[PDB]
Amino acid sequence: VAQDYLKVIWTAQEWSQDKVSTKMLAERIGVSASTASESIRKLAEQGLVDHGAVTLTDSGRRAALAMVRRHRLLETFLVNELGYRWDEVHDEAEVLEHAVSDRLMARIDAKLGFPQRDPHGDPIPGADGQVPTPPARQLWACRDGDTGTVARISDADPQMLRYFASIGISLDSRLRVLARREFAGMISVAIDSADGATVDLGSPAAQAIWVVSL
Amino acid sequence: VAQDYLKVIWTAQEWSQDKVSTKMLAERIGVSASTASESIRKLAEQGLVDAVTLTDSGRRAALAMVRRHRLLETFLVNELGYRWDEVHDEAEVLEHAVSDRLMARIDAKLGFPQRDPHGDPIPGADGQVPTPPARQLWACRDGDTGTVARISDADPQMLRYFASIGISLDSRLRVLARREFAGMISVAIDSGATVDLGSPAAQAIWVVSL
Ligand SMILES: [Mn+2]
Ligand SMILES: [Mn+2]
Ligand SMILES: [Mn+2]
Ligand SMILES: [Mn+2]
Ligand SMILES: [Mn+2]
Ligand SMILES: [Mn+2]
Repeated sequence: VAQDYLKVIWTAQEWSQDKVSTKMLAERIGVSASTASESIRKLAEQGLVDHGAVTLTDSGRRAALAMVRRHRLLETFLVNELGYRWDEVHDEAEVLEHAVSDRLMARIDAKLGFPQRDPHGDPIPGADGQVPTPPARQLWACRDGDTGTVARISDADPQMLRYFASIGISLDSRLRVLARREFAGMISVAIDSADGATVDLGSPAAQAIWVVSL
Repeated sequence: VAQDYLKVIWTAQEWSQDKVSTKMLAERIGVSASTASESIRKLAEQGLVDAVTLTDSGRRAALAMVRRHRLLETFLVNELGYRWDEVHDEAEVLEHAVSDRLMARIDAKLGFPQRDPHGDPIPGADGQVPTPPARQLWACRDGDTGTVARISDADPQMLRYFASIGISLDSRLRVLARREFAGMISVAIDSGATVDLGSPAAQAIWVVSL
């Protein structure tokens, strides 16, 4: 699916500045690298990408921003109107993104009150194409003593979203790092809650929580 | 394609007994008579269909596609401000990229509806079709009564027209000629105005006596 590639390339560049090899595309889009190379070759001919490493052109940016907007407004609509949880929305909107007309997103956007962020805090690009990215970094990238408000949680693993909800790490929850033990991949944080509990996040969980220091 | 096929065979035999030929699928869906048979063969190679006529496992798959389409048509009008003449072509597209979990929550949010915005019966999850006992208005005689049950959606021009005069599901109609020479029938609507409908218009209005 050609549209999946532009959205994936853009989401990879959203919180990192590395490279998106054709092998990175294949394993996350979900198809063999044999066809991903044959795929990514096509979009470069259409003037959408360029590639070694792959990048977005200007026609690919406005096209990927469109795909991201539909995906993320659909996730939001499934939670706020249809009763999904935040771990059930990504697989649904991953399929619904290629069958929706601009008219439907307009009424979805209008009924949702024009939301700017996901159930995961993922920024929803505007129709004009601005993108409201919050100024955040991963919890694992922080150091001892730092505080912050959870602003965005990755949805690559629905189990991890389930784990976060069970202990009390939601969007807008305030954390402080107590003991970051780089060896061996453990970080202790204090959730600012009513009874004020304390949890021990492993290295992968902390690399999924983006936080805003304020 | 291939779910659009099965859906069309069932919807064709829903209000008539005229049967389906490989070409008539090509004029409804949109393809050549050549490819039309090749798309039919793989539904027949699966045991979903054997003058098309579907089998038990084929009726079940078509009833699920019909249910998805009409639940979408209802969700669009009731939740997202669509008019009944805008939903078909859009719901014609969503029906292939929707999960059964999403349909169930749409179904539950709509209150478990039996009819869609056009009065078309919405099949149950197990294939329990709630067919209403209706006949074409053009088949009535002056002067029977009857509530409108189903209105055809093959043309959004007709639905847009019906809504303009005041014709919509549940409205009671009374026939007062009944003028074939004139190619139209006059009806009283109570809910008291007088409206004249041509033969093609009254042919897209199924009604339930008294
Ligand atoms: Mn997502
Ligand atoms: Mn997708
Ligand atoms: Mn998201
Ligand atoms: Mn329809
Ligand atoms: Mn269809
Ligand atoms: Mn309908």
